[PDB]
Amino acid sequence: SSSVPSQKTYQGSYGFRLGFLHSAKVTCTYSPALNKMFCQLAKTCPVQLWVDSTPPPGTRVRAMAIYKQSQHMTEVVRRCPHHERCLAPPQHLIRVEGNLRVEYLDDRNTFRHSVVVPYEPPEVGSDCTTIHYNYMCNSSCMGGMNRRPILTIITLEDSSGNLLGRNSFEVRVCACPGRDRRTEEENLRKKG
Amino acid sequence: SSSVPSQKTYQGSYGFRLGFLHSAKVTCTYSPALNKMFCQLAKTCPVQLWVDSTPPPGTRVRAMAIYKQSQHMTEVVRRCPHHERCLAPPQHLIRVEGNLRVEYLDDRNTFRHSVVVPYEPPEVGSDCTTIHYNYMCNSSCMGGMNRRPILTIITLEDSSGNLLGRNSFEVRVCACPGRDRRTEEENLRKKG
DNA sequence: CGGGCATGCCCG
DNA sequence: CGGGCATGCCCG
Ligand SMILES: *C[C@@H]1C(=O)C2CCN1CC2
Ligand SMILES: *C[C@@H]1C(=O)C2CCN1CC2
Ligand SMILES: *C[C@@H]1C(=O)C2CCN1CC2
Ligand SMILES: *C[C@@H]1C(=O)C2CCN1CC2
Ligand SMILES: *C[C@H]1C(=O)C2CCN1CC2
Ligand SMILES: *C[C@H]1C(=O)C2CCN1CC2
Ligand SMILES: [Zn+2]
Ligand SMILES: [Zn+2]
Repeated sequence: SSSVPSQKTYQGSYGFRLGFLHSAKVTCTYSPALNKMFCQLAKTCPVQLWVDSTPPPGTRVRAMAIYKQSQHMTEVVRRCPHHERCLAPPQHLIRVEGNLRVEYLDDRNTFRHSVVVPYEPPEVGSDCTTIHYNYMCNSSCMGGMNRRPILTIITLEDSSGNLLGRNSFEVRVCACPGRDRRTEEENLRKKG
Repeated sequence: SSSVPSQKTYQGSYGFRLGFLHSAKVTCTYSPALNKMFCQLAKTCPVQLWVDSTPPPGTRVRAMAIYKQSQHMTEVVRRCPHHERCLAPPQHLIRVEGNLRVEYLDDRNTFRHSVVVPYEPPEVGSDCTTIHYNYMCNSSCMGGMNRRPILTIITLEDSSGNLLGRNSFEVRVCACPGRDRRTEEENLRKKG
């Protein structure tokens, strides 16, 4: 009955976790302390998928944004009117690049947007699979996120629709990821 | 042949001038030193029309915005996509309130927007006529003015289309007119 | 209300 | 590139 998707971590029977590359006032940088990606608009944000056990054939990887703060959690996250007017429907915040099987979904009941690609196991000798996401507005965009923090929820789903795993990370899309990560980490240490 | 309207002051044979009320970190405030109105979005910006000689019956008062800086002067000033989506067409920046004969014009050749009302002479004992303009975006709106200063051009035109007078003033539509007027006047004194 | 943060962007 | 302005908005 809820129109708010779960954000609860569920690493599940396949041992699903996300990973991030190591990254200066930079196009993206991930804070482990904050579980938060800082990235620039319309630029690559790589996300690694790690599993302990191989998901079945036909597994899918879905990404969806939700507002982090309770007061905004019921509002659908969408592209702002300016960037909408500038495969992906123009209203979608999150895109996937570099994939020939990307599907964009608008839920008929919840109106939430999501982007899905097939799960592919790592190549031999590799421990993870990387997806290249793109966020098409800044967190600050007027008429869109409007300075409200979001979480990205990554779910691993079988072809039948069973939830196999779920993880999430906060995102700030901003002009100066390195500056803003340093500011937020310092604020955590000083006032958190 | 130009699609850029003239901004040259022409006080003309009727002695046409504009005047502004005297106005604190306020909903509007006018700087004589800068010839610049500082006002808030979607709030009244009164403009006084002064003449030495009475214009003929059927005279009209037109207002049009143009970008002040040479680099932007050929671009039409429009409402940003966010405020457009929130009588006046939604794309028009400048509205007139309190008038039952307001006309909104989109020029078929230049694409410029303007808003026109009939000229009315002052009531007996008064020396000026006041029009209540409204600016429907901040100067800073992304996808609209985008922090570029504008001028408002006020023309007095007869019913036949003859230009009787023209005046202009700079406008900054902003959250804190009193703060910003003080900052700009101090910068003029210190660095201008 | 005024002080001061915010954050995309400017300038060196 | 990094320092620091910008400017709608937050908090007291
Ligand atoms: C987004 C950034 C980059 O461009 C590389 C890969 C992931 N992060 C860290 C370095
Ligand atoms: C999971 C692995 C790694 O740790 C490196 C970068 C991404 N994949 C391929 C090699
Ligand atoms: C816009 C402001 C106001 O609200 C009054 C009239 C004109 N200015 C100065 C005071
Ligand atoms: C021009 C006149 C004035 O100076 C005051 C305010 C506006 N009109 C009416 C009275
Ligand atoms: C964050 C800051 C930088 O370091 C350059 C890119 C974006 N912004 C302006 C210059
Ligand atoms: C300009 C500043 C003020 O003084 C109040 C109105 C708008 N802004 C926030 C509070
Ligand atoms: Zn946007
Ligand atoms: Zn606007």
